[PDB]
Amino acid sequence: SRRYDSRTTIFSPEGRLYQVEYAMEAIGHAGTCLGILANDGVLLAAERRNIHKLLDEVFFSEKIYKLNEDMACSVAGITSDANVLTNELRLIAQRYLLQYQEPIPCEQLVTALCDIKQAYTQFGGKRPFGVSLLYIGWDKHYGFQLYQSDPSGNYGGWKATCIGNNSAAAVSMLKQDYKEGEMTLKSALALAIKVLNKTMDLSAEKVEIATLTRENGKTVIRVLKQKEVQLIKKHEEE
Amino acid sequence: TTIMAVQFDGGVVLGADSRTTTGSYIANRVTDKLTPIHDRIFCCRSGSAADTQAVADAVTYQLGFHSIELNEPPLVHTAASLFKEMCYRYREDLMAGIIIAGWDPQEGGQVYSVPMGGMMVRQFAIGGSGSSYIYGYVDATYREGMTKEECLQFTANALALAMERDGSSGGVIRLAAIAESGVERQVLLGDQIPKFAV
Amino acid sequence: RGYSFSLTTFSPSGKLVQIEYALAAVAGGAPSVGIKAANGVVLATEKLYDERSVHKVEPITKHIGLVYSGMGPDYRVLVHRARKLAQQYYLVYQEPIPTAQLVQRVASVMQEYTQSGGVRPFGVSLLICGWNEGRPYLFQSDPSGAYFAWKATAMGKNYVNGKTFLEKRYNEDLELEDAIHTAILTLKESFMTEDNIEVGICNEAGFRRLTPTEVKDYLAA
Amino acid sequence: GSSAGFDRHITIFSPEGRLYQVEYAFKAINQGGLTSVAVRGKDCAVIVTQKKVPDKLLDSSTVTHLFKITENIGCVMTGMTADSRSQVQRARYEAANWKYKYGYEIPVDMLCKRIADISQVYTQNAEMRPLGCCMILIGIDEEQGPQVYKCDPAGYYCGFKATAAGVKQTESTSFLEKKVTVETAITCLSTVLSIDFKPSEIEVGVVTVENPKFRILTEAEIDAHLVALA
Amino acid sequence: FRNQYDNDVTVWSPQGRIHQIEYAMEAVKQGSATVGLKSKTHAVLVALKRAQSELAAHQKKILHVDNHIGISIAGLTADARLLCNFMRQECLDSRFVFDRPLPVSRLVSLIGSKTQIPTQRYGRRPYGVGLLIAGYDDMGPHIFQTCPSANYFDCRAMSIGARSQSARTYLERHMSEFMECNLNELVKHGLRALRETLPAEQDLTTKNVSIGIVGKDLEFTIYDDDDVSPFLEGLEE
Amino acid sequence: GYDLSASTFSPDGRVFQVEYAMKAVENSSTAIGIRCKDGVVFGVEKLVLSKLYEEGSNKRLFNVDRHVGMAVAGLLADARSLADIAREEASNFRSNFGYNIPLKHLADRVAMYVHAYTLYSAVRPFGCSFMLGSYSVNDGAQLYMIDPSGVSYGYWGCAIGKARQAAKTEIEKLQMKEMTCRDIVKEVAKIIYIVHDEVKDKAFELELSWVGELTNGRHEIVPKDIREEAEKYAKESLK
Amino acid sequence: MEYLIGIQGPDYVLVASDRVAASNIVQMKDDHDKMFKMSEKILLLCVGEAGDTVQFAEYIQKNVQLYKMRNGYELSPTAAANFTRRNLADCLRSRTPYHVNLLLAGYDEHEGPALYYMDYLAALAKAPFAAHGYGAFLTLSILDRYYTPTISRERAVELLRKCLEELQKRFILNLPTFSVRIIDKNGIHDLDNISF
Amino acid sequence: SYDRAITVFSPDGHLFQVEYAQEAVKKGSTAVGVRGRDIVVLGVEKKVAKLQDERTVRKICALDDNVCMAFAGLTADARIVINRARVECQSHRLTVEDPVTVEYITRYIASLKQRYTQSNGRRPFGISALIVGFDFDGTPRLYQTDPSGTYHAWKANAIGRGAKSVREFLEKNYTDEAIETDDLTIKLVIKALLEVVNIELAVMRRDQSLKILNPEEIEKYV
Amino acid sequence: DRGVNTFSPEGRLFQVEYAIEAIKLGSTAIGIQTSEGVCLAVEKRITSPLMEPSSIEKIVEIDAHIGCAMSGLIADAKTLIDKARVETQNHWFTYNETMTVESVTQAVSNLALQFGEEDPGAMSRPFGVALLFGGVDEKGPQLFHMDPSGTFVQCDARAIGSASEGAQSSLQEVYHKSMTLKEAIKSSLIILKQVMEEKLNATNIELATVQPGQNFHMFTKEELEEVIKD
Ligand SMILES: *[C@@H]1CC(=O)N(CC)C1=O
Ligand SMILES: *[C@@H]1CC(=O)N(CC)C1=O
Ligand SMILES: [Cl-]
Ligand SMILES: [Cl-]
Ligand SMILES: [Cl-]
Ligand SMILES: [Cl-]
Ligand SMILES: [Cl-]
Ligand SMILES: [Cl-]
Ligand SMILES: [Cl-]
Ligand SMILES: [Cl-]
Ligand SMILES: [Cl-]
Ligand SMILES: [Cl-]
Ligand SMILES: [Cl-]
Ligand SMILES: [Cl-]
Ligand SMILES: [Cl-]
Ligand SMILES: [Cl-]
Ligand SMILES: [K+]
Ligand SMILES: [K+]
Ligand SMILES: [Mg+2]
Ligand SMILES: [Mg+2]
Repeated sequence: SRRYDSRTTIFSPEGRLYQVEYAMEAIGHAGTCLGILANDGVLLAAERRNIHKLLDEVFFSEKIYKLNEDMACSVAGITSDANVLTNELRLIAQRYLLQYQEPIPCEQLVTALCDIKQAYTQFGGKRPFGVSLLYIGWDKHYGFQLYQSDPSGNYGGWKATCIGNNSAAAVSMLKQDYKEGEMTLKSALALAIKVLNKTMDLSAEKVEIATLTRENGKTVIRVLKQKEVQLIKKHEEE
Repeated sequence: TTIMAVQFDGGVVLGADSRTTTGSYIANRVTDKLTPIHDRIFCCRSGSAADTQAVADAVTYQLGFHSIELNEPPLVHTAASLFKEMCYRYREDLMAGIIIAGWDPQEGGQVYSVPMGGMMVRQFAIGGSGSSYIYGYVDATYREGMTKEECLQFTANALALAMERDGSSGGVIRLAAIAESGVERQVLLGDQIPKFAV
Repeated sequence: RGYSFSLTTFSPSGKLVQIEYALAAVAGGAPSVGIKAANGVVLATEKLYDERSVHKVEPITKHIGLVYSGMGPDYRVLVHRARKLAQQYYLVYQEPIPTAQLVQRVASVMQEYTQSGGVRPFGVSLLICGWNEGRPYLFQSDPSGAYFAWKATAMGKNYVNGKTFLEKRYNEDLELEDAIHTAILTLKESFMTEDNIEVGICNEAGFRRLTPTEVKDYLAA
Repeated sequence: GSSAGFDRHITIFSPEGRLYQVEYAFKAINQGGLTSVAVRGKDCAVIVTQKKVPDKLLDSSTVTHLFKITENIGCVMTGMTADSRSQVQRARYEAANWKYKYGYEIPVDMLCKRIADISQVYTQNAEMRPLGCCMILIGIDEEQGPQVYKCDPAGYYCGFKATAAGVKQTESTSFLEKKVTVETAITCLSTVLSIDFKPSEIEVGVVTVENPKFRILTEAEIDAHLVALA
Repeated sequence: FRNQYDNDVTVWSPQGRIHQIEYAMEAVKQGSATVGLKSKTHAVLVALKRAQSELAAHQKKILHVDNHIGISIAGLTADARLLCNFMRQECLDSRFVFDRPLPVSRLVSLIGSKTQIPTQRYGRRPYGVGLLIAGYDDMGPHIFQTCPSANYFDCRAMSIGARSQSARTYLERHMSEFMECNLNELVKHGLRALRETLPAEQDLTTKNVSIGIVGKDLEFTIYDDDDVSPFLEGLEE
Repeated sequence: GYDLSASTFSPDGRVFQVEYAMKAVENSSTAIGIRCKDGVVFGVEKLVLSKLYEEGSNKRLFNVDRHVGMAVAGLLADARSLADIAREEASNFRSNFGYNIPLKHLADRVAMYVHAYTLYSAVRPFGCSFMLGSYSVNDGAQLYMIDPSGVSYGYWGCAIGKARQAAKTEIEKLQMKEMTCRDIVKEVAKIIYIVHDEVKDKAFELELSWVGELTNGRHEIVPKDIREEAEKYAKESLK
Repeated sequence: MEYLIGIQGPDYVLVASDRVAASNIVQMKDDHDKMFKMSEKILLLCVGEAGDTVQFAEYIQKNVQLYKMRNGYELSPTAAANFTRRNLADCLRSRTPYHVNLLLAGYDEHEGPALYYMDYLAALAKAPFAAHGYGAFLTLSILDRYYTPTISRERAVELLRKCLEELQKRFILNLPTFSVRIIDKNGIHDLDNISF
Repeated sequence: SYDRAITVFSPDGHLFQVEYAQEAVKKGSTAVGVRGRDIVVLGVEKKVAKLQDERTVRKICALDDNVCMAFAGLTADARIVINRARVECQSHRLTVEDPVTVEYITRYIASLKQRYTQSNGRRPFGISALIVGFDFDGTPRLYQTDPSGTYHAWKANAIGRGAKSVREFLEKNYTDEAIETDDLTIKLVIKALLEVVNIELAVMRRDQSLKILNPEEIEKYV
Repeated sequence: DRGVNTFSPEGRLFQVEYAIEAIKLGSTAIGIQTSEGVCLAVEKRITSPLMEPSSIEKIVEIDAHIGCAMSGLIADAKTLIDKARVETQNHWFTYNETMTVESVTQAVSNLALQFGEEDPGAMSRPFGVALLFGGVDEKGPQLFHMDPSGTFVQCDARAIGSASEGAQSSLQEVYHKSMTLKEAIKSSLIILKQVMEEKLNATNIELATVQPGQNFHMFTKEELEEVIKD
């Protein structure tokens, strides 16, 4: 029925996609999430929106998802939509490995998912996914990498970026502090705490940090324990 | 298998042997080959046990639903028609020779043959591998205007004769009488089965 | 035939109003309580009627149970799907589905109805309890398809008051016998016989509804 | 009682989480202007409904709200007539299909659950309307004894000691509550309507533990009850 | 009080009408006039053909369907060809299967059944075309009229199109003598009726008149241009 | 604005699209059916909109099976499609079950088809009501009527169209149960002439059909000679 | 029958194939080429059923080229070999099986030279040397006898020449000329045809 | 599936969804193409952060060995069109055994875009493209496609934000003297961009494949 | 909002009306039919000197004996032109003969009105283009016009596009049945000259003929210059 159809996949008179823009509004109200590239690894730092005292915490992470052996990601927006998309990312990665018997290069994984998101903006008359994702990974082509995708299916590579709440304020701090080509993981960690310190309105229970490194020709993805997240104490001295 | 049904004034008599064979091994010696399809409608099954059980179950479903919709006891001819439609449509996939017999208030006692190929004819009827051996007997013995008791005897005798000659027939004789008053079932076993000297 | 367009869309401020309105149906529902103890989980809910004819506390498998707040008929759909998802898992893996895996699959179904054509979201939130890996689990699944693991929670009418009540009267070391007691008291805050409440427990021996006799005994305390 | 967008036209949620189209379907039940009552005892379950034949040119034998679903399950329908008949056909289908697949008669609770689950779909999918009718089922269960079940356009269902549907539903519920089987059902309906019936003015259906087959009482059978109650 | 009831063919108005069907019927009124009439032996179609300018050909109005059936059209040209193709196919199918011509009344029934379907389905529209159907079969000559409403009529004579009301007036006045007319007299009756639709200044010419004839011993034949001269020659002003 | 779709209830629980379709029936001229001792008779007031039409054009009486007649009021294109539905249903029944469809079952089946068009925005309700009539020795005479909502009842006498209430008043005066079809055709002709609004609508053809013991259970048009006798009787009765 | 041969050295792969296209009792072409360039450093050599060979090989070719255009870099030999196998194995039980036998030869910057053997059933094996055709029956033992992993390109060519001479001597089919190519870090190089 | 007619005619013969697609193009970064004597040059505006990886976000892309394109508008839509064209270039090499002509692939891209203006359930592509390369006889080519599916060949052209101003600059500046050498051909593109503008530039020469210029080499021209 | 297949109260399809309006946004095309052949002339309408005039193709060959001039939304016409080309080749394949100009026009017009949201992804709207088909068959030289409605008709002389009303007036004055082809070429160039916005030269117009003698011929730049000189 033409009466009830909200027409989610049309252009506005200015050549805008309203559903995409309203989806990006949703993301701006989601937990802060940032990623930083260094010379010896990549990291993701996320604000936990959980926060409640009576929560159980059954998983190893809440906002950081492993995608394959060499890749993880984090999300900002509708949680349920993120679950659909991250499942799909795992499927694409496995489909590539089946076919080529090598891991999917990071950009190829991002492009494949963005094609799905783009499709939702052009046909099918459905609402788009209200998710921005940060992807971290290593491949044999470009080494350590960081990507960001948004609801329209646009993506870009970054040395450092932020999505979610107060991301504009975060991107400002990154431009000032990020030493291009001179960042280690230890200094990147420091900068992450420093950025989350300003944008978040800090506790170890309120943040989640994952690092991606190479050890003996093999990728290691680990979520830092509460004790390691010592990093908050190291900043307050500065 | 030998199956048989006879019309009388006011109902029908059905009969079958009870032998089910795989090759020349008797897998079931007390098979029940008279299957009720409704209150006063039965079928006698011969051929593939898989096929006749599946077709019977399907018709029971169809006739049961039909009967509720119409709010009346079903016609025997309708039961026969439902068998014929399935047996004809899937003649290349079925190995089924059916006799449909029963009573309805409209037409009384009726016997229908639905042989392999799925033609339908009102008739008494005989079927199964064992029926070859009793064509001469039934042709010589049948009389118009037989009572119910005479039909039971006629059926018991014919089946007994077929059971003696046909390796694929044997066991007990299952008999059913169907009339307005209902269904009466009995089994003939051992000495109860009519005997003929060698 | 059916509508191919979404009935849930983003508003200018980035909200999905149908999901929020679905949560209003949940919050208007009868109160439900879930408490994870050290050696079990307990689910409790408020209810001419034959009270034994329909149940709100429902088994999914031998080790998983469920209760809800919101729209009863929507719940029955998800109960059927959950049971089906649990069997499909068992057929493949020949192992009872972990509670977390069941929640994820059910939440995925709930997500579908926020995006698929010509449908509204479910007007229910679920409390799922389970026992696997010698460990109890309590999850909540909301109309959007978001799920959370809880030590204890409440949903439905007066859930806000129920939650702060639990925050005061719940410790981690509490065992199952005591957890049932405090769950009943939580419902008593916004209410009682063994005919107008339903209680389910979950431990090593699996998931079962408490019998009306068993409930009558706990009310004597 | 706030509204937004098309929440009164299709089954989407209103701001307070209501389904207006579902609520309007309950109003549709009353457009019939009839009331039905069902009660169960230890020995039997009974359905009684009004039979209004205003025309005279009607063949009154074809004017009924009592339906055989199976040999052992009867029902009374309240609400929109054509919607009602459609739900009866579906019930008959579900019951026949159950027997075929599972090799035993569908329990009354299961048939009611199935019809309710079907109705739920109409409350969630925007393109069709809910049925403006109400189904009450009676039957004997082997273990539980006589059963009375009711489902509604919202997809709710329940078993009852006694229940009612239609215009005087609330008044009937009041009467039946104060009392807690054939005599009870007729008396309840007579009180809430203030009629005092002729045998041609009501329909009665029964299932008993001794006679599980659903039975519709004749005019003479109903009279013997009305004469006894007098 | 009509705006929301007139966009969809699936929407009944409070007065028990369907506006889209009525609007579709306006489309045939916008078409140029055509006349059909019959005797006991012949069925004849006569049609006025429009031309946008002097340098353009006059648009075809009469179409062959089978040896025993022809049609005249009024309304959407594209709907007319879509319906003509369906009709041709039905006739082919009949001859293929039964080796005999499709009875005219059976074809018209098929048309009504076909054109009714879109009047009841959302997002569909009625056929914006009216037909006069001339045929001859075992039951003799026939003139049928089909409507966007999917209704159809068995006619002694009929006229549809613009200003056809005055053609209908002529036909009623003279229809008592149609049955007994020879072919020449029957065509002239059709031409006279069609001439009533014209403004007082305008006249029937060989450029604007199209004639179709089917009868007892004559296959459906269309006459245009030089071929219509014999029929016009014996006409009184 | 609750009256645009059959998939929409109004706040008072009405489906206006069905009601609007019923209005289309109410604007149609009258058809009546009367069940008598040994059959069913149908009559239709068929309005003559033009003298150009053939005598017999726009029939409102149909054979849907050899033993089943159908009388219609409303949008005629919709009625014709329902006649096809009914024919197909009778045809399919014979193929599957191997006998003539009982009238009650045919009515139920077609009514459920009619009903299916009252649920959805995708389609609109039929703008027609119709009567089904049949006779056999086993079943006797039966007359059913179906309306746009999909309601189906059996009748001793029935009327549809604009003068339905006025027609029923006349029909109620008959003891139809005791009368033969021969007497009923005259009464049907009479009632049509009574309810005919001579001032508002001019010119009508009377259309008559019957099924009974006298036709050996076959639905047929009333013979011309009997029809003319009925017309003369109706005309002289009206004074 | 068609002949394929590959010899992997320390930093190169040498490949050769016959140049005959046969039909019944006649050679129809004596300058046939059975090698397909997949990328700058990959050759696919394909023999088997008529139609199937060129259809399959050109399908893989266009897909390997599409990968490069989409991603800005080329498939590694190992990735290309597995891609090829996936496609052939996927079609094995379909309505469209391909009756082809393949060698894939390639040089990777990080992995060095590689030679892959694949039969029509789509079993894939990495080998230091391999051959397809009836000719393989007469030449594989010569390779086994003389091959060492450190064989120079000069010696590989002479070892190839030994195999080809054996075909001239002992093989019942007339195979007079052979395509010869080498792949290394600098890409694919056309060597002189070996002729008799 | 979804069958709503999205692109429809409005009362003056306008296709509003196509016109709105053309507005999406104007929100895109400026892209300039100049066809020289024996060279074709593409240049694009880059609006970019310091923290961004330059390689990932490029508006100049190779379709085949002999064909590349630049785009303005929705970047997601562009990726879809580019990959569709890349598949088509391979299908052509497969079936005709020749590389695509610049005109063939343009025609393909244009007809794809046109289809999305007349298909149910879809909105038009919100990009314009400049497509460059050489034919078999070594003739340089520059084509433009837009959302409607119209395509034309140009000596020089601009698309995206402030395309009208750049076009009017090129009209006055595109002479024989300006395209006499390869250095002056590149210069004209940079001048055209500096008229509305941090710039990315790519060159394609006769049978020599696409070469992207370094930031140090672009800084020399500025 | 309304559907694509909605009638106006006047009995017109809105979308078809609007598509005919879009022809008026198109450049002028002229066709003249003589006994010596048919000629087609079209205004290119160059919008920039940077645009290559030869990349504007508004006269195309359908087959050796049929040409086609277009006006309106040019991108829409390409799929119609392809249908015409394929159909002529299909006819040759099957019947081993050339397809008549009328038959080609008829086949193309079959596409029109085949739009609607009832799959999946079929035509959503009519084509916003008008076509002149000019060719030679056994009936001699013939010119046909087809518009977005799918109506086609034979024309002695026809103009389409923005300035067609004025051009048609000029055509009706100058055209005669015994007129030669060389006259027709000059006539249409004179008419194009006066109705064009830009000054007519050899680069901003297209001209093509089909004659009984020879195949479809597109006039070269040099051939256009010769015709203009006068
Ligand atoms: C159905 C009927 C009943 O008593 N319950 C619990 C309140 C239901 O949900
Ligand atoms: C149907 C009946 C009628 O009067 N018209 C207009 C001439 C139709 O098309
Ligand atoms: Cl992996
Ligand atoms: Cl069954
Ligand atoms: Cl047999
Ligand atoms: Cl048999
Ligand atoms: Cl047998
Ligand atoms: Cl035995
Ligand atoms: Cl839709
Ligand atoms: Cl279930
Ligand atoms: Cl339980
Ligand atoms: Cl009409
Ligand atoms: Cl008219
Ligand atoms: Cl190539
Ligand atoms: Cl632009
Ligand atoms: Cl025009
Ligand atoms: K034996
Ligand atoms: K609904
Ligand atoms: Mg079998
Ligand atoms: Mg093969």
